[PDB]
Amino acid sequence: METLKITVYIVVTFFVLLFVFGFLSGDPARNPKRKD
Amino acid sequence: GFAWWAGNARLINLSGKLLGAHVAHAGLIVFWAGAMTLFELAHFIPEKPMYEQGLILIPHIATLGWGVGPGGEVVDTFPFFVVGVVHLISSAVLGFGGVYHAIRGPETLEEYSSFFGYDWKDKNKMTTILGFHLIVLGIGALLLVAKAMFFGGLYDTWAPGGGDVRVITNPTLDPRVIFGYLLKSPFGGEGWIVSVNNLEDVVGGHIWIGLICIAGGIWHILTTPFGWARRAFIWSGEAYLSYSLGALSMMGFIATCFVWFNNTVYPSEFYGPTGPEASQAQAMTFLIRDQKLGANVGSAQGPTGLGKYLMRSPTGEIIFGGETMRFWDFRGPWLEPLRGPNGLDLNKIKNDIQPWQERRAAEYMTHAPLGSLNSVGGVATEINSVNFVSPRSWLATSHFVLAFFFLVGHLWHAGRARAAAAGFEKGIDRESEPVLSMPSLD
Amino acid sequence: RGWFDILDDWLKRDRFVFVGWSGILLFPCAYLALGGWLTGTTFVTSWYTHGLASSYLEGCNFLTVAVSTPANSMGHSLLLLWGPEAQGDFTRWCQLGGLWTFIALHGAFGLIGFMLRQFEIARLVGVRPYNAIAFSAPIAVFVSVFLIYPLGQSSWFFAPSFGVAAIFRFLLFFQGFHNWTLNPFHMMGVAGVLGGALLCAIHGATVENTLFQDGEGASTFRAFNPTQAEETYSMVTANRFWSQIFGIAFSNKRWLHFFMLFVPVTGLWMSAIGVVGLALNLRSYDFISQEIRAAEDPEFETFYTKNLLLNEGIRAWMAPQDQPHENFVFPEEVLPRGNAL
Amino acid sequence: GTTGERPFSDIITSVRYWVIHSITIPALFIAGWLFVSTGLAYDVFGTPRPDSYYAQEQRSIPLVTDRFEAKQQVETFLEQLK
Amino acid sequence: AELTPEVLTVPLNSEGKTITLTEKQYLEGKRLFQYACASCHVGGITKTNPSLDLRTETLALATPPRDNIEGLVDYMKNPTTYDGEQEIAEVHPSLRSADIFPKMRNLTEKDLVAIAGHILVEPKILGDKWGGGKVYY
Amino acid sequence: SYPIFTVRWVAVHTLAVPTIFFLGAIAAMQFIQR
Amino acid sequence: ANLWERFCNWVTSTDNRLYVGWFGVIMIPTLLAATICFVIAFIAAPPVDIDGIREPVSGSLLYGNNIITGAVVPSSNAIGLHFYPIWEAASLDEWLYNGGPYQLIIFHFLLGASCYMGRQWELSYRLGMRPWICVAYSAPLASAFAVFLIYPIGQGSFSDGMPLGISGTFNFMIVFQAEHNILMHPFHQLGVAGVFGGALFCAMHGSLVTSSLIRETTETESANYGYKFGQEEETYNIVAAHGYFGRLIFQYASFNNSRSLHFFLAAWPVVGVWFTALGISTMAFNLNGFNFNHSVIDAKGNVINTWADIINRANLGMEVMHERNAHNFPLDLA
Ligand code: CLA
Ligand code: CLA
Ligand code: CLA
Ligand code: CLA
Ligand code: CLA
Ligand code: HEC
Ligand SMILES: CC1=C(/C=C/C(C)=C/C=C/C(C)=C/C=C/C=C(C)/C=C/C=C(C)/C=C/C2=C(C)CCCC2(C)C)C(C)(C)CCC1
Ligand SMILES: CC1=C(/C=C/C(C)=C/C=C/C(C)=C/C=C/C=C(C)/C=C/C=C(C)/C=C/C2=C(C)CCCC2(C)C)C(C)(C)CCC1
Ligand SMILES: CC1=C(/C=C/C(C)=C/C=C/C(C)=C/C=C/C=C(C)/C=C/C=C(C)/C=C/C2=C(C)CCCC2(C)C)C(C)(C)CCC1
Ligand SMILES: CCCCCCCCCCCCCCCCCC(=O)O
Ligand SMILES: [Cl-]
Repeated sequence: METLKITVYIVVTFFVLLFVFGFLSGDPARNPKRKD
Repeated sequence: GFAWWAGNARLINLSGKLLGAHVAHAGLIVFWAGAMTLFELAHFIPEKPMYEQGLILIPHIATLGWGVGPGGEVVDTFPFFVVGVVHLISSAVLGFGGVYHAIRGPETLEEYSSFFGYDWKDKNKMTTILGFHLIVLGIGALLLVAKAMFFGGLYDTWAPGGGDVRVITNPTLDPRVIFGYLLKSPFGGEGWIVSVNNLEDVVGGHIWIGLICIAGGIWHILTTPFGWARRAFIWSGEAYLSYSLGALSMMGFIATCFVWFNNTVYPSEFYGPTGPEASQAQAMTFLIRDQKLGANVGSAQGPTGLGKYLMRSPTGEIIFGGETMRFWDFRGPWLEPLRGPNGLDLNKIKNDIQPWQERRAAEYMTHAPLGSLNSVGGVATEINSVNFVSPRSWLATSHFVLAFFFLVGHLWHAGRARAAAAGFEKGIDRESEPVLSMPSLD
Repeated sequence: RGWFDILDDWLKRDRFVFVGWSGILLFPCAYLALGGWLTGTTFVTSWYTHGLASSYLEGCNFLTVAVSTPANSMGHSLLLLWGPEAQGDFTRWCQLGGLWTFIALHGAFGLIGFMLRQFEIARLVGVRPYNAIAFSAPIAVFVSVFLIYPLGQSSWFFAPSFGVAAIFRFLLFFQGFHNWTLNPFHMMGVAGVLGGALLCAIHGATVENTLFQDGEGASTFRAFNPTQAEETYSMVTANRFWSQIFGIAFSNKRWLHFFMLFVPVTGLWMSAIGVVGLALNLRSYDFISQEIRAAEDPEFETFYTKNLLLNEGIRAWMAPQDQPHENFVFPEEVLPRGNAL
Repeated sequence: GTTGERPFSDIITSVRYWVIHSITIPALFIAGWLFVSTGLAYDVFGTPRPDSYYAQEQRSIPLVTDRFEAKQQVETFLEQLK
Repeated sequence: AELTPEVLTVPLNSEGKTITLTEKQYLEGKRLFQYACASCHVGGITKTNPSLDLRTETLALATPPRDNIEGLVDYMKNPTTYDGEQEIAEVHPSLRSADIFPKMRNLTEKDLVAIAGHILVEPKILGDKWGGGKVYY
Repeated sequence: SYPIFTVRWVAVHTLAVPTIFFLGAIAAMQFIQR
Repeated sequence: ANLWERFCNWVTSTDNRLYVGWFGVIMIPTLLAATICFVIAFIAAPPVDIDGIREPVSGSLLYGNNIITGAVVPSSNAIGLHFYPIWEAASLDEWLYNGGPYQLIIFHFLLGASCYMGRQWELSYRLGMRPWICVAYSAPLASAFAVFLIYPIGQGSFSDGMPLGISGTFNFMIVFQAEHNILMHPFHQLGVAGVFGGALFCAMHGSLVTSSLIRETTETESANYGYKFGQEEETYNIVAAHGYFGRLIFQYASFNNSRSLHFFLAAWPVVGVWFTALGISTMAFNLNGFNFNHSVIDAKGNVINTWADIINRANLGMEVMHERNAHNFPLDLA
């Protein structure tokens, strides 16, 4: 069960970091009109 | 180019009139706080529990240690009057400045003075205004600490002998404790910051927060946002509003759970018992009645095979049986004397229940936070007779509704701020429709 | 010009409230149905038919007033004012439940009048008659619930009474006695109603968030002109959005708006059929396989068996007061009850 | 755009309109008031007054139980209160 | 039907003397019963001990009999268990325990008679509903 | 000129006249005591 | 050319058949977890002790349910609001008995649906659209939070959240009415007006546009072929639609502005469903529907029943029978 707990913690951390860093990667600029 | 129904958007770039709107609105808030307190006092009867009387502001004052003595008995109503008068008087000053700045004062402030004027897109000026308000907030948190430590203390429902006003001499400073709350699970038996159950932690948390806010205020006066923050945010008044709406929404949902579960900074003496509390108190009440009649409550097997009065929680603690099995995380000053290391202690139950505990359980069971919209107390099938809706239900429901609508407002304004910043909030340019210049999906 | 044609001319004049030939049926019947309800909910009791107060005069509020059904003893009497029950006495007619049949029957002919008006105006203006066709759904619901349903039962007593709480009681009756939530025809009605509200919301939002910038204002309503030929929003961008969000999207505006007609109208028609079955107590009450197992296996429990216990509670606890003509006397000891409650 | 009747906003801001209706509206209100305060509403519709639902030592409902004698049953019940 | 003096006539004591309340007393009694008692005794039951109700026949079998004004007024001063063997002022509102039940502090002797009269009149009006519980709602 | 009495005038008063009457009757009811 | 920026460009690409986006990075795994667990539990989960009284309720098909009766059963009342992930059970057998899957499914689902809403904002921004479709979806989303999260929080137990099943849903509705008199609560009445009105206006709008399609086809072909995707001209005559609807009622009760019309279509059901979601969310804290029980009494004090007292009799029958083995004490305080 502890192996399972660790795996999920790692998987969740990974996706959440993708989310946080993705939106920090200049998201306002990713539109089709004004990019600033 | 806004219509009348969006008319306050016409103020976005009129710093002077917008200041008046804010200050006049602030007057409305302080006016309600004063008028409502005086209304509550005019109706207050000292012989009735606060929570039979529809009071929500007097409980907040009492909780700060004003007007009450042991057990929560009201001893002096004058502090309540004072609080209401001073707020009411103060609202005329705010109303005066508000209507002056909204109607007569400079429409824009940028010309009258570079200090008070601002451009939404001026990241330095915006973080400086933020810094000032953070310092103000930090001072406000330290006022609570001042009250608790130097000016009479706070009401402590956990005080020995029924609850009392108590000066806090050793506030909790250990950051493992203070920030440990911020890391507890929000689920049952843990309760995130809602589980704070003693005034030492309450006051120490406000020392920390006061210092944190002052330090961060100084930080933001002195800095400009770093590039990574510049590129992550929208910098516009509507964007800033949307950020604050999200924060207020979050705070309102938290406040909702605080008043529903916490009986420390919302003492049940004033607010009535929590839902869990009342449910536990019912089981206590019938345990008491039945034991007095001769029942052996520890060995009484109920219809399901589980104990009728007592059973184990999933981790083994001895807890009240029946449906209140769900509420065994409840902790309250009338009940903890019966708790041993393994949970409820059968020998204390048999030997040490006191009349005041019997009274309090009976009182709380019959003042559970259930009632109709027209203030008929009890379950939905009850007949008319008792005029009662718990202050906890009033405060929980109202703040859930407000928090929900502010999240909607966050989404509304955050989406609009993004679209306006990129230039397509009024619709798609017929001659430059983005999708018409994209490849088809299939 | 013959007299008939001159009356046609007058009936069909463009005025603030169009009249038409349909108006001769619609306007008296609608006003009488509406006036009967207001009259009865303000002044008339249900004491002699139901043992209930039901008017403002008696102390009821907007939620509890009703024009209640006639007594079960009236059967399916038309309860005409001049009929054999009231014998022309207006007061007794009120006390016997005559306003119920008055409202229901005038209401029915008013509904016919209204659908005829939809036909009449559509023919005069030159449009297709789909709004009339759509309105068949409200008609089917009205006749099936207010007329067919009580006609299969013992009397008008068991029709819905015209009131907010009285309809609430009707809902609960249908749960406890008919297990109406388990009925696939009601389920199809639920899907068409909830599906319609979804379509309404999602179509309006889509249009409002795919608008073309046709003016400089921040209030986008001003940049529409009822005679412009151009579409005011982008079907193309709408289709791309929904295709990428949900997988599929509309591409055909005609199909889209026909579908919007189809979904709620069909759902209502389906629920009406189920109510026709309940007129005969032809319920979807049970699953036989479940009952056989549960009778034999006392450890077998499902949400289906749990809900039948609730129905059983509803029936025994509401019947004596809800059906006073039956003179049900249930001693305390026969009421089904769980532990403690 | 218009069918020739007089615009409502023109009517209800007019002096003559309010000369008439400052009488007719309160008059109708008072008529309806009196319809109740005199007790006439009770008698017209047959609605029990607060003292007329039950006889003094009675907790039985006067429920109509015949179709063709219903008129007489109601009358029988009312005389049990005189 | 109406609130006649016959219905407002209740036993004053165990010796058969009676007293006729006014409508004023009865309504006062009702209001005060709601103020001080209904939270536990709504409808003539007892939420914290349902085995004991406010039905007249139950009160008649209490020791001291409580189916009369005197017995009820005394009960409000000095409550006992149903067999009279133990005084229960510390867990039941009474004038003796107005320190711990503050709603009893501002009750006058006349208020006590009114409450007692309401308790005795209401079963005459409501029948089995008084004390019978949800079965009769 | 504008006509005074129209079909519209009738439809309006068919509803407004009894509405005010009923409103007065329902007002009086708030003072009925049992 | 940098790996992270190419990943960022694929995540936010408007060229993917289904848009992913940053909200999608959370939505996809959480919806797949909820969906896969749901399908497996619905088919094969063993019986669950929903009310914590060692009285397991069979919810899955292989244990004797059909599609109508089957459910994923809520987690045990013994757990209450405690977090019960798999790794907290001594075994999967234990986790299944106590209703673990319910928790996994609803938490993953609520997270995924939240991200679905954000994803709707996100693609609207990438496409240069206006942003508020996601605000329309907040009405159904709020309603799911109410029955899966807020109501359990207020009552203290996920065992009183809505079951994931057709008959389980009806059970939840009936119990709710007995304990909260939801029918007599104005926010639910507004929900009905939002949903009945939404269905009404759906049919109205569909029938008025359908009534005024411009003749572009013959009697032998579907009229739908008279519209071609992306054509610039409107396909119906809104002035004729208004000319019909304004006469059906009167002129000023009919829209001639298509923008106001479609805004109204959006706003009526969204706002109604917000209220009904707030209804459930505030009855979660036991601020219940109006109680007019015995509100009408006669000169002597006899109760004169109204239709509200009849509702009450029905509510009582629901109250006294529900969870018939679970109460030992006389008030069902949660
Ligand atoms: C807290 C609520 C609030 C506040 C504080 C404001 C404030 C403001 N509004 Mg907004 N507004 C609001 C609600 C509010 N509004 C609502 C609910 C609507 C929808 C109807 C609008 C619609 C709206 C529109 C359409 C417009 C504004 C505008 C304005 C600004 C100029 C108004 C002006 O000159 O009026 C002049 C009005 C008067 C001279 C009449 C008297 C007003 C006074 C202040 C009443 C004060 C009474 C009080 C008892 C005095 C106490 C005095 C004592 C303290 C000494 C002002 C800052 C305008 C704007 O942005 O200008 C560019 C504008 O065009 N508002
Ligand atoms: C945050 C709110 C706020 C802000 C940002 C401003 C900002 C401004 N005001 Mg406005 N004003 C406000 C509130 C506000 N005012 C209020 C509440 C009132 C009513 C009393 C007024 C009445 C007012 C008038 C009559 C005038 C201005 C003017 C001005 C300008 C110059 C101010 C100056 O030189 O003072 C410099 C600094 C001081 C004088 C020091 C004052 C120190 C304060 C009073 C102490 C802090 C108070 C504390 C928080 C309250 C304690 C709580 C208590 C209830 C127990 C500036 C744009 C002037 C203007 O625009 O001219 C065109 C002008 O003529 N203001
Ligand atoms: C009203 C309060 C407030 C506001 C609106 C801001 C706003 C800002 N701050 Mg300041 N700040 C404040 C208070 C505040 N600050 C205080 C009190 C301090 C002292 C500690 C600071 C210290 C501070 C520093 C040191 C820095 C900022 C920076 C910034 C900017 C970027 C913030 C950002 O990206 O956040 C978004 C947040 C993140 C990207 C990280 C998230 C981390 C949290 C803890 C995760 C938790 C999420 C979870 C779901 C919620 C539960 C809470 C959990 C801990 C229990 C922005 C202008 C930055 C800047 O540009 O400075 C010039 C910067 O480097 N702030
Ligand atoms: C701090 C809070 C805050 C602030 C400062 C603003 C500020 C603004 N909003 Mg945002 N808004 C908020 C919260 C806030 N909003 C919330 C919580 C929501 C979600 C409900 C919204 C939803 C929203 C929309 C949908 C829109 C705005 C718009 C606007 C702009 C013009 C608004 C205006 O003139 O209103 C004028 C005020 C009125 C027309 C009055 C509305 C009356 C309300 C709906 C009824 C209140 C009754 C209350 C419940 C009690 C009744 C009880 C009983 C009597 C029955 C302005 C920039 C507009 C915009 O985008 O401009 C940029 C716009 O279209 N707002
Ligand atoms: C469109 C108009 C309309 C329609 C369709 C109805 C329909 C109805 N009404 Mg309503 N009614 C209306 C207008 C209408 N009413 C108006 C304007 C009023 C106000 C006065 C009323 C007041 C009213 C009351 C008070 C009652 C009804 C009732 C009824 C029902 C029975 C009608 C019946 O038996 O007719 C029978 C009559 C006909 C069908 C007429 C046929 C014409 C014949 C063929 C010609 C006769 C030839 C002649 C006698 C020979 C002349 C020879 C000469 C030399 C002697 C039915 C639902 C009853 C009801 O609702 O029951 C619950 C009831 O009690 N109506
Ligand atoms: C709960 C906090 C109560 C309140 C408030 C009031 N009463 Fe009570 N009452 C309560 C209990 C638990 C009991 C049983 C006591 C016992 O152990 O025997 C009672 C009993 C009574 C009785 C006697 C009933 C009988 O003998 O059949 C009476 C007459 C009575 N209580 C009256 C009463 C009055 C007048 C109250 C308002 C002043 C009142 N009670 C409040 C619980 C509670
Ligand atoms: C701008 C604007 C607006 C707003 C406004 C506002 C919001 C205002 C405010 C204002 C205010 C906010 C005000 C206040 C005032 C107050 C006052 C003026 C007070 C007074 C007081 C007194 C006088 C007192 C007395 C007393 C005492 C002392 C004691 C006790 C008793 C008594 C209570 C008697 C509006 C929207 C409308 C419109 C547009 C514009
Ligand atoms: C007083 C008190 C206390 C204390 C407290 C404290 C100490 C607290 C703290 C708190 C805190 C410390 C908090 C924090 C918060 C945070 C948050 C809330 C954040 C958020 C974030 C965000 C929102 C982000 C977003 C984003 C992303 C993610 C990406 C990019 C973009 C953006 C930026 C948008 C206690 C309990 C002891 C007790 C009692 C009292
Ligand atoms: C039956 C009958 C008849 C007829 C009758 C009639 C036709 C009547 C009518 C009546 C009417 C016609 C009535 C009316 C009434 C009305 C009312 C009563 C109203 C009310 C209203 C209100 C209350 C409202 C309110 C409000 C609200 C709530 C919100 C918004 C605003 C308002 C203000 C709207 C006859 C004779 C043939 C004979 C036989 C029988
Ligand atoms: C189709 C249009 C029908 C119009 C119906 C209008 C009805 C008005 C009739 C009112 C008259 C009632 C007189 C009662 C006399 C009865 C005598 C008897 O029953 O023997
Ligand atoms: Cl229980």
